[PDB]
Amino acid sequence: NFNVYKAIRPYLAHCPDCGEGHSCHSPVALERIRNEATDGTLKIQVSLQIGIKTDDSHDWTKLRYMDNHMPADAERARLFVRTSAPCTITGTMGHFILARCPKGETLTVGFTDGRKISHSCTHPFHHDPPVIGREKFHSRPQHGRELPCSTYAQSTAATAEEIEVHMPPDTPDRTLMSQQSGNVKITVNSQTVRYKCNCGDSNEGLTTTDKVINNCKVDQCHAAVTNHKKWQYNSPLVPRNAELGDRKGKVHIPFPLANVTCRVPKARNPTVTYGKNQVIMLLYPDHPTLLSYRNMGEEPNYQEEWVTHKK
Amino acid sequence: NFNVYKAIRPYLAHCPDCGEGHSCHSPVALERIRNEATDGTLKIQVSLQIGI
Amino acid sequence: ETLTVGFTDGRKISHSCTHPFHHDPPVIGREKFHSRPQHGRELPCSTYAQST
Amino acid sequence: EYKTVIPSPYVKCCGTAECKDKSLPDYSCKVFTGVYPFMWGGAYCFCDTENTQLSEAHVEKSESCKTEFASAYRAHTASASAKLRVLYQGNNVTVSAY
Amino acid sequence: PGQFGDIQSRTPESEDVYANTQLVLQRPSAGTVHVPYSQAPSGFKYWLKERGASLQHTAPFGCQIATNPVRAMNCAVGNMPISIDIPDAAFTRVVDA
Amino acid sequence: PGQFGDIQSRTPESEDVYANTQLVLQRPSAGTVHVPYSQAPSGFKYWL
Amino acid sequence: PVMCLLANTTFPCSQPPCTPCCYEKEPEETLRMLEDNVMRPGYYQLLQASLTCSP
Ligand SMILES: *[C@@H]1O[C@H](CO[C@@H]2O[C@@H](C)[C@@H](O)[C@@H](O)[C@@H]2O)[C@@H](O[C@@H]2O[C@H](CO)[C@@H](O[C@@H]3O[C@H](CO)[C@@H](O)[C@H](O)[C@@H]3O)[C@H](O)[C@H]2NC(C)=O)[C@H](O)[C@H]1NC(C)=O
Repeated sequence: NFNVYKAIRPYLAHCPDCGEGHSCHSPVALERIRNEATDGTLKIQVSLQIGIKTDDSHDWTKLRYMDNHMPADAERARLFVRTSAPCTITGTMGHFILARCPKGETLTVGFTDGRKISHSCTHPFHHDPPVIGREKFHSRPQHGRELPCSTYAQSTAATAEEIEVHMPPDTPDRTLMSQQSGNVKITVNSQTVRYKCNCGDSNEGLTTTDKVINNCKVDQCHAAVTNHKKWQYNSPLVPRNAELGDRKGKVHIPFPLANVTCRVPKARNPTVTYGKNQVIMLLYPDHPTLLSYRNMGEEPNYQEEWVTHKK
Repeated sequence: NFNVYKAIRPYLAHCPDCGEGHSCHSPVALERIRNEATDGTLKIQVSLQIGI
Repeated sequence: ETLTVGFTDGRKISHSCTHPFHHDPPVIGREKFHSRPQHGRELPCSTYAQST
Repeated sequence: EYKTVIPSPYVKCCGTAECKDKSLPDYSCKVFTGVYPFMWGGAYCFCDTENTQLSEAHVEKSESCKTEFASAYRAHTASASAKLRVLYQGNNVTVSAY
Repeated sequence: PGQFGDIQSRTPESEDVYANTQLVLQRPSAGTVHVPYSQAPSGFKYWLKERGASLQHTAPFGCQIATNPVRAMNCAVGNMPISIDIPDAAFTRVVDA
Repeated sequence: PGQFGDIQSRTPESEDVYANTQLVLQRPSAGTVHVPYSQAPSGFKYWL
Repeated sequence: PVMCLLANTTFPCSQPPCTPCCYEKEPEETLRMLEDNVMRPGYYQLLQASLTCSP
């Protein structure tokens, strides 16, 4: 088995709405919502890594997320996806979630963390699955016709589907530093720290142990944690270090799009009576059903209408 | 009184959609939905036996 | 079109109350949106402060 | 369906970024001055106003294009073929022929 | 942009892509690192919703339409000549009939 | 079928019932034991 | 056989100079040698070799 995720970290990213109408930096954020599937299945890319523990093992019951500068574990059972109503999750792996959502105008993804604190992220998203066939149905029937459609496969193998990953930016942390009698102490906590100040000779990009800059105030200093050990997804919500081409890793994407067949209902037989050069139909739709007709001569005079009620 | 259900068992039945977008044989399945009541109350007949 | 408020009792008894209520928030600006965007303008709005 | 690719933005702190032209199908780059971005732990970098952000993006075919696509064809003449039932001397013979 | 053909490629496997999406980069909101943009939504998605009826339903003469390969079937148009070559062995003389 | 009077009886308690619902039985989908049909919806409910 | 570059030297992408759970031993070097071969057709073969480990 190949564990690519050992070299890939979960990350924090900006989220326009963290559930209270206010923006924040979240352990869960939506990078991209893919709805190419015609069966309505959504493929959601998130900052969370699902199925992978802080320890590099594929435990499908756990997800890992960032908590400040470290990954942390949480139960997958507490993961949810919602639009206008709760969605069914059809599989998860790494940064990707497959779900079948109810029609709605927003998408919310969230989870309960290891301290029983709720986290969620909501983005605007128009979700209105395309019609397969000539009938608009809300659920799969026991009896009906079968038509071609596209879905996201549950396979965890990839087929030329890849994401770019790169070395993450230095992470700013104002709790990383404090002022001790006019001398700012930089706490390392085993993570290399880069800092500089308005004070002379304050540029210390190689701090691996707790260090104090003397005769300097906390308001004069800036510090960030340096991490070059793991790759991070090339997200538009996270800055890069180099002017161009910091580095380009490639990671395979689970859940490829595939050709499958969808079940669709067949509208009830119409009641038909006849007149002179006339056919009279009484229709009994359960759900909006397309009616269309054409002449079989030179001029088909094609006409169509949607029928939403007995007519 | 007496328990008529002691002579009757729960059963599995085909269900067109088990939530995953595909059918399965379920311990819970809908046989009939009755909506004659004008107050909007539904009576749902299922393969489950509740209270027993 | 309705509003329901409730809680679980100390005896694990559910209590709820439902009233009719037309809840249809006014449009702020010239666009009808269902969630706040990552990018956009900021307009005057009235809210309830969390201050007690 | 196309996907828009947006590489992580480059934030040059205490200096001005510049971008290069690229041959990518629909490419644009722009440098925004006066940026003061924040991370979860505080301001991204030391300088307040002397910062520039380089944003770039390009359009490319999505992975779905292997399955979900429309083909624009030029149509010419057509080859005709037919399946004919012939009752010959009392027997039913079906022949598939051009 | 916003119309069928906004993104074009000669073949499914080709890396040669033409695109006209009017992709414009916008200034990020203050205090954030996101990259906003204004782009015309895929004309493919719009087309899929606005496709209308296909030839299978609109064609004259009651033609049935199928793909893979593209076919027009059972069109009630004009007529079709048939030439039949029948061997002498297949004929019975009137004296025997 | 589909109209008021699709099902009729002389009295509420009568066992003499007329019905015209176009109850056509259809072939079951493969691998299943369900019994599909095409029947006009109650004309009483439509009437209501 | 597709060859990958490490340090002004080349090797078959499936057979690195650093094989024995390379990422675990030298994760910084491992990521650097991978990124430099991103344009190589053997990149994924190298990626498999680099992050594959069996303790
Ligand atoms: C030569 O073929 C014709 C046409 O039938 C063709 O060959 C058959 C073997 C089947 O494969 C058909 O699908 C195919 O089109 C024969 O004439 C047809 O015969 C059938 C009976 O065998 C007729 O069906 C009947 O129709 C009546 C009235 O609706 C019903 O009550 C019966 O129950 C049954 O369905 C069919 O209508 C008739 N078609 C025509 C145009 O006459 C023909 O008999 C055959 N000749 C020989 C020697 O085989």
